[PDB]
Amino acid sequence: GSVYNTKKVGKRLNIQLKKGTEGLGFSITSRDVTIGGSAPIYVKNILPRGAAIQDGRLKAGDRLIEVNGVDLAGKSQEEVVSLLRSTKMEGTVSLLVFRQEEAFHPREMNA
Repeated sequence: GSVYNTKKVGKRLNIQLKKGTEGLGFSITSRDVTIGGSAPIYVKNILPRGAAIQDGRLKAGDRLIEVNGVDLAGKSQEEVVSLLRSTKMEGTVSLLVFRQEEAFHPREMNA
């Protein structure tokens, strides 16, 4: 048998993080967000200490899609920022992110 994990294309990863001293240890950013929907949330920063960085699968620039199975990628940026800031306290937080390798490149010049 053989296994080939696709190191290319966008896939979703679910990372479970337990709150420690830094809590989660990450922050979220939003880009091009007028309201939300087509413009989502990406991880803004992975702090040197914290659950997020210890796991390593969650990195800065990965797109936050859902949490615990609850779809929120169609929610406004304000809603999702509130979700993360609210910070649930069960123990582990399972967040599902979208990791994507963009096969497009910036243009040399635009006339």
